[PDB]
Amino acid sequence: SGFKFLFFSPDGTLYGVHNDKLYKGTPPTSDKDNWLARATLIGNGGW
Amino acid sequence: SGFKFLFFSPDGTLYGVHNDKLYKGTPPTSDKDNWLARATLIGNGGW
Amino acid sequence: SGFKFLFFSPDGTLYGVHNDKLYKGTPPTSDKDNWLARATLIGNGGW
Amino acid sequence: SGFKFLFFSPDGTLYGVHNDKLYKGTPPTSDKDNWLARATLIGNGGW
Amino acid sequence: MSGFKFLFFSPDGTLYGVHNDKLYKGTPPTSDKDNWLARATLIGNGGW
Ligand SMILES: CC(=O)N[C@@H]1[C@@H](O)[C@H](O)[C@@H](CO)O[C@@H]1O
Ligand SMILES: CC(=O)N[C@@H]1[C@@H](O)[C@H](O)[C@@H](CO)O[C@@H]1O
Ligand SMILES: CC(=O)N[C@@H]1[C@@H](O)[C@H](O)[C@@H](CO)O[C@@H]1O
Ligand SMILES: CC(=O)N[C@@H]1[C@@H](O)[C@H](O)[C@@H](CO)O[C@@H]1O
Repeated sequence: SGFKFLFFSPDGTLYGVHNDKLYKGTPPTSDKDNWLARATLIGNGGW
Repeated sequence: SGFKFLFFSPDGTLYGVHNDKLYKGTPPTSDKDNWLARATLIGNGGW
Repeated sequence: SGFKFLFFSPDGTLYGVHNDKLYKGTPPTSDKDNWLARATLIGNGGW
Repeated sequence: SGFKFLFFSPDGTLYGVHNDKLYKGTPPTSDKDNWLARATLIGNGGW
Repeated sequence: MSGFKFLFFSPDGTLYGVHNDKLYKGTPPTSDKDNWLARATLIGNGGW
């Protein structure tokens, strides 16, 4: 459904695997902060 | 039932995914601490 | 009978979810250290 | 397929377990960055 | 269940892992020849 992995890098950046893709970005600060919309895609498949 | 993810950011904040929602807050100090009630909701759905 | 989550806080404390309860304590240093018996309960239920 | 574990060390190295094998490397920086292709194999079996 | 159950770092850079209900720690492996479970410190036996 949602994320397969969700975890932090030691610099404070949030990482997530969603639909076999890897994303990173600063963690959301409120429910009005759409994280996936602004996260950087860093893995297109295989995760 | 319980949490899907439960993990720390490097600044010491506890993060958790519960019923597809993302929460954060200082970790509970004791079993008198209703963490889910006081945690900040930072994502509603999709986690 | 085992743990659902087992992870570190950035200050070096070990956290664990066991039997729906959340526990914390310094990590064990030898197999003679019964960690769960000495760990601090910081959440009863919902984890 | 996919990863079983995917997590950071405090020095910023990404680690991953894929098909019983353990890999490490600097995290991928764009969707053109094939992480598993350049990651260092540090465990063949047992993970 | 197969392989490890948990595999994760402490903030001082030590690798921890749960394997066959036992908890192990050690410096992370350095190559595909490094037999980690043979050299890792057993710090918990049962219940993990
Ligand atoms: C996985 C993800 O980025 N989810 C967010 C959700 O948390 C947030 O509340 C919503 C606001 O419209 O946007 C997205 O759905
Ligand atoms: C997930 C969560 O926040 N659980 C807590 C539990 O840890 C705590 O013991 C109780 C106190 O009344 O409140 C909540 O149930
Ligand atoms: C879990 C574990 O320690 N696995 C290692 C494996 O990574 C390594 O390639 C092999 C070398 O002989 O020894 C062990 O099987
Ligand atoms: C989860 C937990 O605390 N397990 C410990 C185990 O690690 C240790 O080897 C044993 C004997 O001291 O006591 C407990 O079973």
